[PDB]
Amino acid sequence: RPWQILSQALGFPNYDQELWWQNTAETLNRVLEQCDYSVHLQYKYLAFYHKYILPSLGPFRRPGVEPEYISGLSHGGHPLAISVKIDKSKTICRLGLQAIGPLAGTARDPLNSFGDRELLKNLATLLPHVDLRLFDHFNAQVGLDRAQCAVATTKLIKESHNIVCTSLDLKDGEVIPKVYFSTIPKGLVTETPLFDLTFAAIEQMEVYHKDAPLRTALSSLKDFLRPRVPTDASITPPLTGLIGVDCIDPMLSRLKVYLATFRMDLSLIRDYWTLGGLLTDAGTMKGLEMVETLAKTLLPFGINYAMKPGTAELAPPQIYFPLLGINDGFIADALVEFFQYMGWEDQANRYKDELKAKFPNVDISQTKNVHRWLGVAYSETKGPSMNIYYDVVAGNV
Amino acid sequence: RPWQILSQALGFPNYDQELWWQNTAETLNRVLEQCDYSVHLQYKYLAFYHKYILPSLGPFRRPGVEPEYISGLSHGGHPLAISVKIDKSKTICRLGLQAIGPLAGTARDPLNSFGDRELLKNLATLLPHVDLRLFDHFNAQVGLDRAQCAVATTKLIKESHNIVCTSLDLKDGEVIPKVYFSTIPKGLVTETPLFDLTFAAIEQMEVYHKDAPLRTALSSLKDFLRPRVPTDASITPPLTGLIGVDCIDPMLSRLKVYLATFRMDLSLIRDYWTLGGLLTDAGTMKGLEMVETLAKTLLPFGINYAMKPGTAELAPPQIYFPLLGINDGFIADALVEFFQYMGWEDQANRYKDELKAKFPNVDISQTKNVHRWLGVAYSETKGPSMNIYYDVVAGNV
Amino acid sequence: RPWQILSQALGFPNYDQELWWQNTAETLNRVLEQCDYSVHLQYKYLAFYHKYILPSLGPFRRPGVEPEYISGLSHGGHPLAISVKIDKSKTICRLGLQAIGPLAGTARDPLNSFGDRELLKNLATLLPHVDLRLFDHFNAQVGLDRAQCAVATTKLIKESHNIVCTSLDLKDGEVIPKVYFSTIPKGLVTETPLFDLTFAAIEQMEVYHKDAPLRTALSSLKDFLRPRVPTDASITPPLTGLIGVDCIDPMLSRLKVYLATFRMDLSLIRDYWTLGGLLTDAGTMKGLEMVETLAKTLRLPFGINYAMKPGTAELAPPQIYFPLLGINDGFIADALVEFFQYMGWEDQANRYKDELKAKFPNVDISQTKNVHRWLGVAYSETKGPSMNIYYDVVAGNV
Amino acid sequence: RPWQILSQALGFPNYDQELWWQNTAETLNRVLEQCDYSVHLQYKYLAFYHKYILPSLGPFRRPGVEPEYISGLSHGGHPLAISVKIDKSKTICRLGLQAIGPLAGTARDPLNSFGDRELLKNLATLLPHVDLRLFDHFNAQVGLDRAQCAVATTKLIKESHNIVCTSLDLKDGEVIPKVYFSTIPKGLVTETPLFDLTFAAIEQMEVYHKDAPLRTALSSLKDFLRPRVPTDASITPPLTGLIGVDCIDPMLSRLKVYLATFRMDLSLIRDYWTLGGLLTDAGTMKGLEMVETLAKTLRLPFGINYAMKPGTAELAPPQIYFPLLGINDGFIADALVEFFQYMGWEDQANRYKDELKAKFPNVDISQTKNVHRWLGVAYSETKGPSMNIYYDVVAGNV
Ligand SMILES: COC(=O)[C@]1(Cc2ccc(O)cc2)OC(=O)C(O)=C1c1ccc(O)cc1
Ligand SMILES: COC(=O)[C@]1(Cc2ccc(O)cc2)OC(=O)C(O)=C1c1ccc(O)cc1
Ligand SMILES: CC(C)=CCC/C(C)=C/CSP(=O)(O)OP(=O)(O)O
Ligand SMILES: CC(C)=CCC/C(C)=C/CSP(=O)(O)OP(=O)(O)O
Ligand SMILES: CC(C)=CCC/C(C)=C/CSP(=O)(O)OP(=O)(O)O
Ligand SMILES: CC(C)=CCC/C(C)=C/CSP(=O)(O)OP(=O)(O)O
Repeated sequence: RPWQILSQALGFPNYDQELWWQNTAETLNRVLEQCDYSVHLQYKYLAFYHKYILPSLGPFRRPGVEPEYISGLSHGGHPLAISVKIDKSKTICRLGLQAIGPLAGTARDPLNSFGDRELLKNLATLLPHVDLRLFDHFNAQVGLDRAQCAVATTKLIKESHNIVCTSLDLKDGEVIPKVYFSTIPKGLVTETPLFDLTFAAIEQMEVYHKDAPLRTALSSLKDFLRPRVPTDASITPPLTGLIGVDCIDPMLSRLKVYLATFRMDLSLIRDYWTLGGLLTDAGTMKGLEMVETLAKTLLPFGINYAMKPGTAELAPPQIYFPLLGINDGFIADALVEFFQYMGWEDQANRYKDELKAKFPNVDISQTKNVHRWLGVAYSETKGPSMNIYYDVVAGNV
Repeated sequence: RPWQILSQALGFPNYDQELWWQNTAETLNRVLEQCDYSVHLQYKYLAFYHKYILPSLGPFRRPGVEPEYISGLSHGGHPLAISVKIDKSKTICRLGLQAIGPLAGTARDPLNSFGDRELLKNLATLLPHVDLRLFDHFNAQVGLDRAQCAVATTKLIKESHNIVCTSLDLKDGEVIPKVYFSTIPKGLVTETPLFDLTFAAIEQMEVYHKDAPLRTALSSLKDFLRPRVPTDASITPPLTGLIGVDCIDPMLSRLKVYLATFRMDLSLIRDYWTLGGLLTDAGTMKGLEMVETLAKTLLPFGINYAMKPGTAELAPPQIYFPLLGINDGFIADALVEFFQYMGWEDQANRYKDELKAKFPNVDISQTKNVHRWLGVAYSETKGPSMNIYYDVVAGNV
Repeated sequence: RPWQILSQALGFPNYDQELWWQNTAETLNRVLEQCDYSVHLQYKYLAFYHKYILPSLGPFRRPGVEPEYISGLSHGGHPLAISVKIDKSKTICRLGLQAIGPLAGTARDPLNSFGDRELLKNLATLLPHVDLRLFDHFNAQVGLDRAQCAVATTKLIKESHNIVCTSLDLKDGEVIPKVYFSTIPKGLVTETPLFDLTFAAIEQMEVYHKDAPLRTALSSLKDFLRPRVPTDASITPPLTGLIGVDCIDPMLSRLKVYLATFRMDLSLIRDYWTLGGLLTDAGTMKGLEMVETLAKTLRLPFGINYAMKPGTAELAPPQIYFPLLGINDGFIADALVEFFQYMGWEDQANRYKDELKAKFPNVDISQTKNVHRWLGVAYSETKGPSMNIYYDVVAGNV
Repeated sequence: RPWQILSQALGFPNYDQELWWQNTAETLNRVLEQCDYSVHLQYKYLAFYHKYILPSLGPFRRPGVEPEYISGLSHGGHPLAISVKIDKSKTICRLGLQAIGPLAGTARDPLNSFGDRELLKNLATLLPHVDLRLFDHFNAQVGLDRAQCAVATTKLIKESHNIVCTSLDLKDGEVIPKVYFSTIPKGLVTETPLFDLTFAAIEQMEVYHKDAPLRTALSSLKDFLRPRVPTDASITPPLTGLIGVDCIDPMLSRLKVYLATFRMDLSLIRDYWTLGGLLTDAGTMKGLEMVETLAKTLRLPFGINYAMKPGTAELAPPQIYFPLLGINDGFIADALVEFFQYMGWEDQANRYKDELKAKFPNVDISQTKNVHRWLGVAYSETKGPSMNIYYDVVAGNV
């Protein structure tokens, strides 16, 4: 009901917003039920979704209507994904989007440079613990003027006309925002190595100057990345495509460096997970078993090197496997095997039924688009985790 | 929580809307709890309140800030009241307002002629059973152009610069809108008897031409009213001040004619309740006992003659007693006596505690503003009812 | 330049408004120059267009993007027309549109029942002389609820999913709004003779009760129309399709009853122009010559508009509207020139064609058959003769 | 007339915008006429003002209505100023404001942290040459979170509850945005020398890393400033209060470091103008004469603005700003005239006073002490000499 009561109570300012609801709210409400969120938080997150996210989602692509802006975040072209973060004992719901501006994909705003900032400006008046300083920093570092954006669109596919995209964790009672920034556009227009802009942009952060542990960690990473990535201006995998940050106090925020690569295998998994033998402790290795097992039980691959200040030691990345094009029925079973392997019996026994329940307009045995990415993680304190990124819209036709 | 979760989830577009919430949402949420509305309807009605009513409420009058528009609906000047309709076994929650336009009280819109229509235009896209035909009819009949509105403001007190105000019943799962239209402005500017415009406006309704029962009832009423009210253009009590309609299919809607009067006593109660001996059956009389008892157990008085099509027989009115200036503690006790008298023991045992619970920022023993009006009613099928109109804001300082 | 300064100063809230301006504003500006509107009035009217009309125009239909709402006001489906009203000595510019609501053509608003009322509500705060009472009246008499609107859409072509459209006279420093209301939807849904509801709705106007001259004129018109139009619920020509009003003081507003009809010839022109021999004065007959001459000098219905002002019991000849959808605009240009000479309007004759080319320079008139859309003709006792020409701006800009 | 046509065409979304226009637009229009801006540019700039600036101005403070947010940019508390920049031969018009957000001065937005960024975001869709990278940079370096903003408000007068304000050059057909960022809030909250953060924030600019000339110029400036300003967290004169930038390509933008100071005299003028004997060329010294003469010809701080462009290692004399709040505007008019004669600007001298009266006709200049608010003076090698005069429009309209 909560999605229905809110539709009933709030209606819709235009038809596209209505279409968004009708293809994402039921699933979202479902996901929240399945994660054992309370009714009050179901309303909280859905009300929020309605007010702030619907308008940010732009037009709804569909037969007959072709937006000027087209997103990479999904197969149909829609700037939305819902993911979950699965733990031993709990599941968290997360939203991913690009906030579409009303002139995006036109001369006036080729790369959708404004809307994500506008969304967050609103979340800053809404939420008390939201912080725009890291955003503003990287936006300054990797943003482009109109003429530059225009150039960038002549050398990029329609799907990748973008500098920034946004995430929202529905964590505890809260909305935690995260933004990821693309270096590729600037790299292309300035003809600058991606490595160079990535670390130039990072080295100029306020946090960086005042936190020697971080500064150290970065060096470890630079030294490991330098040989593995291009030292010229090519877009040759593996590359430093994305920079990610949490929209909170800079000192407390994780700084994420992401690699994009098409070639993945056992040696490379190892190379990435351990940073070229740099990591060899028990945990690093227990986590390495995880990931190899997952790969055996089975768009670029993605390696995410996350870094928190007041900490000089790097840690294993999170590794992200593309699933686009692979049957969702098989994946459902795969993930169940792997959940059993991890000793997550509850998660194994419910995954597939619940998956069906998230996306009832579809038969997963015949779809290859709904599971889009999956990432895996190992932590010392928190231990293991899996993030699964779904294409809500694909799962709602 | 529901008022808090929605504040948390939705925030506020400007400060005035925030102030409205902080002085009306808690009370509203409370009232709904007390009427045994379900959580899903608590959210429904509160979400709706947030989206559509907050913006319509205009500025929030307060020390330091004096809106150009000032409402008659409340003591502080705020265009809002919450009322309840108390039955034998149940209670319904109702909202009353004027929808403030962004230029209201200025040259461009002296009488706030537009905002109520704009609100309802939105409720028409929201709700499927909302109907604007009766509105448009009476708005056409009693509305005024800019120059006329300007004139009307030079001959009316600041509190009465208005043609229309709106009501919303939170009934079952629904929002049922009602509008009341003021004849006084047109009467003043056109120097036309109020009686004449009131019935001229009524006689030109589509329903009227096609429904001989109604046409008959109206005649009974006209004949009864004609001697009791002014036949010239004065504003002399009793007068035909307000015309009211339900915003549904014209055939199904109750047409309400309201009298305003300052002189009330036992004979006049009788005169009004029975329409000058016209009504003498058992029910009319059982209802007459009710009302005399209520008056004994204790702004103009108000008499509301309601009329439905496909029905030629008039019925007793609903009579409305002003409470402004009378201690709310006394009234609380009064209403309890009268609830006991009616054999509504449950309602008697809870009124005062619940009243305190609606308005905890206040001590009712010392306030004379919170209970504002009270109306009483008798029906054949539905039987007896009491509507109590509160000044939420007054009850929230 | 004025259209370009305003584009420079205001930009656009979204792309559709940009497209609308890009296919629309140059022409509008040009038309104003050609009509000898001052620079300050050019800005006035273009600024107004930007703020108030662009947002009302909805999406801009175009390859790849198919709005949910499709308008009958133009060939491409765009809810916009620019017309002009030509006199002996002066020309004035007018705009015609439907104001598109954001849910128009969907379950929530099938017949676009709200947007025009919103636009006018905004003109009511803008302009001091705008009056919504007649609009509200006919919107009450002829408007439909959601469920009704839905029924109506299952019996009407996409192009006619509409109750009302709006017009705006750009007349001597001001914007005069007019609205036209369609009787068809309510006819279909209620299964009621169009005649009966047209006149029921008119017979309940406040004006009508307090103005016996009008009450009379109306009777004349009915007496003439009754035999000529269906007495049943059919939608058969000639029919009372549109009721029109000026959005000003009711006592000062013209009430307009429109007929649609496909069959037109010389006996019929005469019949409509004179109201069945009822009119025989010199002016009537000079007007008849005017009109007949126009028909001789030359798919959508013909339109007859019977206008009536209050405090007047005597009917007057209608204005007759000729459809030009499908006929070469190169010919029409030449046709209109002959007729301008014939009327003794040498200046208008010597300019028409060149100035037409100049309104619509992305197009060859010689090749197009959709730019000139209508043309109406009028005789008045005082003002004299008048030609209104309705263009399809968008059609003239692709 | 242009201000009146636009009011006629656009009306107003709410009353505050109306009031803003009614106390504001006549003057602006007049200033443009006096500066010989063409009619089309008058419309351009006034149309732009209507659409983009009015809504940004927030409520209009006035008897009975007390906004939650109170601005330091004017005497009445209104966040608006019109300035003018006077040359030998031409004058240009500029606007200064804070863009007021709808929760500004409340828990949710104590320091008005968002509205200027929103305004610029809208200018970025409007104008092609607007660039937000420097803005974003300093907003990152010098901006504060909600809790921080709250702390800052408990140590600052209502009038200074602000991080940023905005300016707009109406220069040869375009709108050039500039923003100024206040270092004080972050100083107070972090308890950090203003000097240290001013230069930390500057030392992290992208430009700075890739431009050794700038890196150098900056060093010169620091070397001069270091001894002259506090080395502790105090807010004591002279202080590095404002960092300014032009919202264009970083490589092309002037970085401006402002000093505030209450003590000014002839040794100090010299000291600031030359940077402690560091500058001794002919131009420097002719500028010094210019300035000294101005001080001789004559409560808010004095302002020194050190501007620096990239690809330039050599500093240049600042522009010095004299507060005029409290001093009769009748005198100032006469004062400015002397000085115009002294500069050899006869035309500017012969017009100033009359044209001033003409900007502000609801007022007697003779009687007012708040309309002229600041005046800054400048010497350039190429452009030459320059006077910027900052007016309080609202103060000149009540
Ligand atoms: C005779 O033509 C018309 O009245 C209309 C509407 C109109 C009216 C006035 C005006 O200045 C511009 C357009 O002009 C059109 O292009 C067009 O399609 C009109 C119209 C209106 C209603 C209708 O049933 C058919 C056409
Ligand atoms: C020297 O004066 C100024 O820069 C300001 C801001 C300003 C800047 C440019 C412009 O065209 C108009 C106003 O003009 C004012 O009226 C005013 O109050 C300004 C200002 C800015 C910041 C500050 O700390 C004090 C004043
Ligand atoms: C570069 C490629 C191909 C994929 C990266 C995918 C991506 C942006 C993952 C973010 S996971 P994230 O939302 O950040 O989850 P947590 O940090 O909380 O573990
Ligand atoms: C004219 C005076 C003084 C008071 C009238 C008060 C008023 C507008 C009452 C409406 S009661 P109402 O909301 O209409 O309740 P029901 O018809 O459902 O019984
Ligand atoms: C029903 C058909 C086919 C045509 C009617 C066309 C119509 C609504 C024309 C507008 S009449 P109008 O613009 O109002 O012209 P004027 O009376 O101002 O001279
Ligand atoms: C800190 C104090 C007291 C004054 C500084 C005043 C200030 C911000 C003036 C604007 S400088 P600006 O408008 O940018 O003038 P130009 O450099 O364009 O000649």
